[PDB]
Amino acid sequence: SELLVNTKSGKVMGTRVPVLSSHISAFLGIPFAEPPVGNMRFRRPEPKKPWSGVWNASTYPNNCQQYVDEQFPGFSGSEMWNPNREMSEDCLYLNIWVPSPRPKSTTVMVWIYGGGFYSGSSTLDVYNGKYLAYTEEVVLVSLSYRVGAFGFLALHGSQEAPGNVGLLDQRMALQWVHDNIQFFGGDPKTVTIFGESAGGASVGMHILSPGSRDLFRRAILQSGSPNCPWASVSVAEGRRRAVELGRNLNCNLNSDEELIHCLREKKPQELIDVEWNVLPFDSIFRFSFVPVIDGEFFPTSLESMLNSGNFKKTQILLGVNKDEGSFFLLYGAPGFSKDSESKISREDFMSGVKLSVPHANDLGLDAVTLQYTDWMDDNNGIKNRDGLDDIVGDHNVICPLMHFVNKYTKFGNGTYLYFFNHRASNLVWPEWMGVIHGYEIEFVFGLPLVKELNYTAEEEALSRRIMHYWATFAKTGNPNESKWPLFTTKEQKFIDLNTEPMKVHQRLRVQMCVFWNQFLPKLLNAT
Amino acid sequence: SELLVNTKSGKVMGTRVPVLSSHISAFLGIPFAEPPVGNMRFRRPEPKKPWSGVWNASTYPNNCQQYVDEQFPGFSGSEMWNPNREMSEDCLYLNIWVPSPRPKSTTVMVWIYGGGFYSGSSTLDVYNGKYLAYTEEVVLVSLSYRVGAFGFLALHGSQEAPGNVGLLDQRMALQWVHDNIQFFGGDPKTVTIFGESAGGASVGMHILSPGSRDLFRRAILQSGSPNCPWASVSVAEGRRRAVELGRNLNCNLNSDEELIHCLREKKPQELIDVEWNVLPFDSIFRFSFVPVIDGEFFPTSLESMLNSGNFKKTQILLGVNKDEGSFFLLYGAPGFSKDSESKISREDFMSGVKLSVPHANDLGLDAVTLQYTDWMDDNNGIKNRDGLDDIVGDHNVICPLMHFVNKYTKFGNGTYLYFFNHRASNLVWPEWMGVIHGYEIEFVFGLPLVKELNYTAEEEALSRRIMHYWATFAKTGNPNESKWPLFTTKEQKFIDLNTEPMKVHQRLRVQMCVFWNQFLPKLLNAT
Ligand SMILES: [Hg+2]
Ligand SMILES: [Hg+2]
Ligand SMILES: [Hg+2]
Ligand SMILES: [Hg+2]
Repeated sequence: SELLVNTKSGKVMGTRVPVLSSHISAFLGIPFAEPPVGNMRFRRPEPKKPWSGVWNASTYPNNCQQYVDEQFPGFSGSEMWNPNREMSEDCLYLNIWVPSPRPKSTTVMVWIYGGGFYSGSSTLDVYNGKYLAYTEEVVLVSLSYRVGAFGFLALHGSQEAPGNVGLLDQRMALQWVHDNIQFFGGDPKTVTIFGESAGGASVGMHILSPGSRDLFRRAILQSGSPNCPWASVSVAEGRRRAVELGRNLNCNLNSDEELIHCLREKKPQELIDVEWNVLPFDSIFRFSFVPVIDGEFFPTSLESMLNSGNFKKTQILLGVNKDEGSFFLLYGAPGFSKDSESKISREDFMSGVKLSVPHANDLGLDAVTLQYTDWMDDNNGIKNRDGLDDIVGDHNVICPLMHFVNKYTKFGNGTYLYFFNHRASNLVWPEWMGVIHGYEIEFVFGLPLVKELNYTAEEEALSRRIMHYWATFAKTGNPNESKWPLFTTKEQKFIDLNTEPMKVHQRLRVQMCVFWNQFLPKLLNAT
Repeated sequence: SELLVNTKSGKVMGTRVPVLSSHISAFLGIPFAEPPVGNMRFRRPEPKKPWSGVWNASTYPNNCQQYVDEQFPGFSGSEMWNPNREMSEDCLYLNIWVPSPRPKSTTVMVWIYGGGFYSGSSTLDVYNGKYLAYTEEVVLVSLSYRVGAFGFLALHGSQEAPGNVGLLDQRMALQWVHDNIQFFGGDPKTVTIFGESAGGASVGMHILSPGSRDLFRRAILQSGSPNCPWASVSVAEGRRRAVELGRNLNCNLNSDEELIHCLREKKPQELIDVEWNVLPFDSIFRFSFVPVIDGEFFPTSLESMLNSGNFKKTQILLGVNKDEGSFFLLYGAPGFSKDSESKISREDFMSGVKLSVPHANDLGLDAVTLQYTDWMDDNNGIKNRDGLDDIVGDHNVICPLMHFVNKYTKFGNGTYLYFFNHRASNLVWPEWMGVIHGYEIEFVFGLPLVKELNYTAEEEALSRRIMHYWATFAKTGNPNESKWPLFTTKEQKFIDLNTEPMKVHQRLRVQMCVFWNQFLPKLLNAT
């Protein structure tokens, strides 16, 4: 009955939320997995036992335990990303914004949030799909998943805490969407999973994982790709970090079971407090507990898969933002400050390069510095600042994405690549950070539409263009209904996603990414 | 008596050569060392036993045995550099163009010819100092020296054929100039030695060698510097090449003496025919018998010297030409042809890089390719062509020169650096080669002055500017009498040497040379 929907899991009483000039069905907080609390901490998610009686889906679910970000208290730019509901381990709940009148079967769009796998909320304001579902007649469901140790602690040997558990949560979220989205008016065979940062990497880790390939149709990866430095760790590394976290919380590391038992006893916060104490190297854009390459979720090294074309062949719309690294420097690189032009000195530029490329040996750092240094002005504060904004940007998000796009394109059924180079006129972050990683979302989610958030009309336009590109793609598999070029390994066309007339370019940051994806690693292996 | 001059070596009857609108004293072919013929082949030069009776110095001396260049028979561009007099081992003779009326004591300018140590004639047309001596009132003497095996065979152990012998010939030429130039009206304490290519490298190898530091005042190094890849070889390498040449001419290599005896029996040509068969690697801009780092002429590695400031501190005016490598590619790199735009294909670009950096391992070549490849047009024939014109240019002449200039400047009494970027309007070589290595000489030697060689008036101007820069520098030690900036490690100013208003630039090909002089070798050592 419009708001009340019956599903295989049970009847769910949604709510009618106002959107733009109208209203929309919104089913918030539908469980999709049994609360991963208790002795299930780290353990894979069990499906949600069918409930009875309408499940009140009118209020946003809790947010998984995650590292809040107090780096700029009350500062929107940072707070807008912090869990905005009571954190709880009992957070595995999905949200569904369904057009009104409820479609009979329309495109479904599942959103997987970002936050380098250590943070993330499906309830964030910029993730409110009410405008996307409405403006684009699409059924948008944003899932949630265990982030941090809680969902990614990878003591490989054990089953009590195998890795990628939080990656499984997404699969469970996707499975439920597959089985019940029809009851919401969603076409289960036209489910496009989109995500940014870690989400754009998770989405991609589903295109690879055999287990997930069937639970969705297409994929939109924003500022992310599974093959990212920060997005994965070997089973061993994850084990290491698992015992290290254990060490930090002072656990009996004599065995996976004793360790796990110990960890299962620590309050959520005990883990979140010391969870950064386990990175193996002083760095930037690196997170502790991140998807482990287990051989179960991921059959082999994402590169071996990407190489052998061992992945779901479909059409993917992926892209990156002009300034991917700015946010990570400003937070973990010296010399950058929210309130200053952050004109990084040379002595600090090299401190930047150390943090950006934590694996690089001296020669590595040397090669990186050689590529990013002006040499005809090797002291320019600005040049050094922007240089790092690229070392971190290219190295962490652009280059691995250009790899995945290229390796995937030689097998997938179409690739559409964009380059979002637009600093939201109403941004609150420093102008130097430029087009920040994670700031295209508010556009993808049609925020410019709401006048209260006051974006220039020109941006509302961009928003609608972006949302249509997304929606039209989720439906047809092509962003087009001028023409957004297909990405082909031969020509490598991609487009700028800004308020200016959508221009076409070729070979995103090619000179750099060749060094990043071809030379640097080759150097590092030799030296 | 004007033309007849008496010297410590003996009376020398010169000749009066016409120059421009006037005439000039010219003493051609004055011996400065005993003919290195007979059993003195390879042996150091003995000074010239004082003769008696006027030595007729009215006709150019013979040219040392050298590899003629038949690569373009009759083609000026190539022939202009081939020995233009009967080659003979008896070639150690200097030439002196003395102003008229003979000065009482004026600046002396000794010229050391180029030709990668395997070729060279002091009698070449573009080396005719009649215009320089005349226009600049300077006493210009161009010496000659044993080139190729004949002067550089370095069987270190032996004394019968120690290396740098031809480098000693230059010293003997310089010694005589020191002892007798006064009789010609030359100021022996104001002798500036200038040279190009190997000459510009020899000049520099005198600024280093303790034995020579006292025989001259200043140095002008054109497209050369002692620290060049091709300009020196370890005593061992020279030994190797010495036995290899020996092998090629089928000699008893059982001992330096038997080898040397054998080599001393081969006609000059036997050596010149197989002398290229000894390079250790298929390459470009590399010559067989070149100055060996003996520990006698060169106390230590030119780098250790350059580092420790172990060199003659004076003012040096040095520079490079825009397209240093063009000539070497066109001759030894595939895809280049005198008669075609030589739009090198990619498959050949990498063949170029192999030849240019013969020492580089795969990673080396990779790093080189990374720096010189467009990556946004990695197939452009032109871009690939010019790219090599730089790999060869920078790697072989610009970068080592930027090293020497920088390392020397931190101890010398003034450095003036130029960048000759001017394609002689009357050049006969392909336009693609651009400003060719060795084509600034005809300017330095005032050739544009003679209308018969027809250069645009604008170039005659440039010629006179260049010759004055040279002369004024030889006299005062400053090229200036707008201001040609001093080269300082802090700012690194240098000037363009073209027909356009002399502009000032800073840090010649810095991005590249940092890779060449700092990264590449560091990479190569690690890998
Ligand atoms: Hg990624
Ligand atoms: Hg639309
Ligand atoms: Hg040189
Ligand atoms: Hg002059």
